[PDB]
Amino acid sequence: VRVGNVEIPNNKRVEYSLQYIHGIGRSRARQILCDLTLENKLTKELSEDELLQVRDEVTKYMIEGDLRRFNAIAIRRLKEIQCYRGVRHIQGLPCRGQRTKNNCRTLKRGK
Amino acid sequence: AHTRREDRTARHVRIRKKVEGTPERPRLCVFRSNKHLYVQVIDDTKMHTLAAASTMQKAISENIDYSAGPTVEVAQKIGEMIAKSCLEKGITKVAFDRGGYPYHGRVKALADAAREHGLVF
Amino acid sequence: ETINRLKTNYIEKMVPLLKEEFSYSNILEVPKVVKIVVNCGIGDASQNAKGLDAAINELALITGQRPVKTKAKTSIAGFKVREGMTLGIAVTLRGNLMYSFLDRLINLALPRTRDFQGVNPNSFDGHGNYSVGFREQSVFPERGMDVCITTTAKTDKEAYKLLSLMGMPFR
Amino acid sequence: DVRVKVILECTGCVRKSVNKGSRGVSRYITQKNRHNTPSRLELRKFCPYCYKHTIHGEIK
Amino acid sequence: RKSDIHPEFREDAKVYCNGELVMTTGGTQKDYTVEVWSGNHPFYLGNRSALLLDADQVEKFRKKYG
RNA sequence: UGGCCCUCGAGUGCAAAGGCAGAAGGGAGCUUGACUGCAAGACCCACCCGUCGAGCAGGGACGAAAGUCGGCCUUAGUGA
RNA sequence: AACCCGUCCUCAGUUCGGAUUGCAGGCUGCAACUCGCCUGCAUGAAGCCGGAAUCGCUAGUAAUCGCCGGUCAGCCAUACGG
Ligand SMILES: [Mg+2]
Ligand SMILES: [Mg+2]
Ligand SMILES: [Mg+2]
Ligand SMILES: [Mg+2]
Ligand SMILES: [Mg+2]
Ligand SMILES: [Mg+2]
Ligand SMILES: [Mg+2]
Ligand SMILES: [Zn+2]
Repeated sequence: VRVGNVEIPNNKRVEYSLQYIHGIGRSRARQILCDLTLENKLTKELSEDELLQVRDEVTKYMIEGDLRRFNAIAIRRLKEIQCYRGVRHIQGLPCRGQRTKNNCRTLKRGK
Repeated sequence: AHTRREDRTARHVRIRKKVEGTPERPRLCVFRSNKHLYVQVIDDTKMHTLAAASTMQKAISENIDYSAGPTVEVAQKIGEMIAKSCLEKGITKVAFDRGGYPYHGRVKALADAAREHGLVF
Repeated sequence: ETINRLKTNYIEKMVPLLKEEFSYSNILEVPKVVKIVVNCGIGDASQNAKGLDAAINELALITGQRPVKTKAKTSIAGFKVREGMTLGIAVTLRGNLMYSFLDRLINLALPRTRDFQGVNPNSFDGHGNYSVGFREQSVFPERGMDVCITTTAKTDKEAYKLLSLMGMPFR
Repeated sequence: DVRVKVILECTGCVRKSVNKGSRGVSRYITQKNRHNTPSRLELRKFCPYCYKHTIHGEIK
Repeated sequence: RKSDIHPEFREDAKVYCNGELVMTTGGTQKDYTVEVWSGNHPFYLGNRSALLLDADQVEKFRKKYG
């Protein structure tokens, strides 16, 4: 556990190493550095106070835990209520107007 | 599960089915409590105790003084007085019953001190 | 900051507190932790020695005490094993290690588990004893394990009251 | 013929002894498996001629 | 305890949190580093209910329009 | 792997019967008595075979010692 | 746009790859659930140049880069024609 209950590698840069966190994408990784206005150095070489200053600011977003829970309840909302989009999840099939005649190998494989 | 007192009694019976007190070689058994020692010399054929030596005897309670429990030095005194109490009765041979406890420790000092003079075992 | 927290916090604060909860007629009727048995079963331990000799050292650093190569009680072909071969990895924690281990449990390893929302309070067996299951051991700051806590409690209520005071976050 | 009867000879007895006590050599015979015991079989057993226990080893 | 067959376990091994000595425990390693110690984790400070319902969608309907 | 309850329902290399629970079952440490020279007295019984064995000397193992050991819990594993 | 200059990424399912899904929004339109196109975030599948087989191309061609248009309120166009 480097930060956020995940062991991040220590060789990569800072921008392209927070992205392994489940709640941090490519834009959020930049917004954090831009808010802290610090230079994108290595992961291991970073100071303690600066690295400490990251550990306090990252916790403001839906990083992990509630993020995966906020999604799973949302998909659970559609299943119990039996929307059209909810039944397709139960069927293991898409719900955004895709054609199902010759494609959708992702969900069919993920049965 | 089994407690210390229960396992102690089992270790004493497995010993007793081999050692047996007789007029020619009585049975010397020991009982150590959390605060006292105790010894008996028995002829099992007669079911009678010939001699004994306890921690509560006046001839030795005035001499020794322990706070928590009887030490190795105490056992050396019990083996000494019981020996002098045996030779006056006219018996030398004896079978050693270790009371279910291991031979190592204070039980060894009691046997050696008693074996140091007078007795044959 | 003190040396031993649980050992001192228990005798001074908890025993007057837990006695008032159930109103025991004697102080010796209070329950207390006897031991903590940490099991780790591997069926494929008979194949490799590196995975065996290494994992035995992994738990040792977590506990400060060597594990034990636990052997099979009987042979059976359903899982392709033989009698006398090692199947499980176990160890006994008593005295100060069980408290020092518990400090490393509630505060170091148990919080670092992914998606943590408290341990099941229904894991009691019905005689005061308690158990825990893990998938990983890297949560300890140094594969799974079955931690079996023993207690002298008759019912589970005083145990649940006992364990809850020493952290043990229950849902 | 996995199991076999093995012959044990005394290590210490000499041939054609000119002593007055007794002349000869001690020799026992026992069972011994080959695969379960590929090595030799030496044991300290009694020797009537040597008046003591001696290491009787396999003659072959 | 047998002599040569245990690690170098000790007592009062300190535990820093970015130089903050929250407390000390016994362990084999020299020191520790933690960020989920007691209070940083929400489940301890929280009610420990472990159950949320996503109360209502009417709030999404009414608050957004206003 | 932890605990609770019933207690001999397991196991004792193999067939069965009989026996064995702080055990004859299950482990650990040291060991070769799986000896030499005998043997009072018994069981069995057409004959020839077969079985148990106190105790004595010798030189030894284990045990602190008392004491135990002349192959295996017993009965088939053999040929004048 | 490919391209030139400069910083970083150094052979990794990766700063390759962008499927699938949730949330929050916009435009067209009487109407966007089945069944439109887009934005902002977060998720980050398979896939390491590909069997037996098989297609195109003989010069500004093949290969590769992007631009426009028609139908059209809007657009499932990665198409069609340039
Ligand atoms: Mg990410
Ligand atoms: Mg039976
Ligand atoms: Mg036995
Ligand atoms: Mg793959
Ligand atoms: Mg590659
Ligand atoms: Mg292809
Ligand atoms: Mg042509
Ligand atoms: Zn000889």
